[PDB]
Amino acid sequence: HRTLLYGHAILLRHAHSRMYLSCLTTSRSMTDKLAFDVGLQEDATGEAC
Amino acid sequence: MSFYAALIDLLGRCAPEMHLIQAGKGEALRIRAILRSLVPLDDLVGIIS
Repeated sequence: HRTLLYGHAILLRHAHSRMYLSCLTTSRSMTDKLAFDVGLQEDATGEAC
Repeated sequence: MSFYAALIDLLGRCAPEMHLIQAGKGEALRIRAILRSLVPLDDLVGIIS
């Protein structure tokens, strides 16, 4: 166990789906042009998760 | 619209360099992606038109 402190990067894995929480590039919200949708991805590669 | 023209000029001067983009520097690619998200291409084309 590693104690969590501010200014640190963490990785979140969904319990049921075994996927990783990430920030998708798709933007379904038309209200805000800068908004980005958050979803699950099946790979730990990259910095999106 | 002089305000927005000056803002666009500042963003363009803040844009990364082609050699860094070709080398694939992660920070440079991220900065270019952020500027791409901030400013759409269609707006530039229309205001040029």
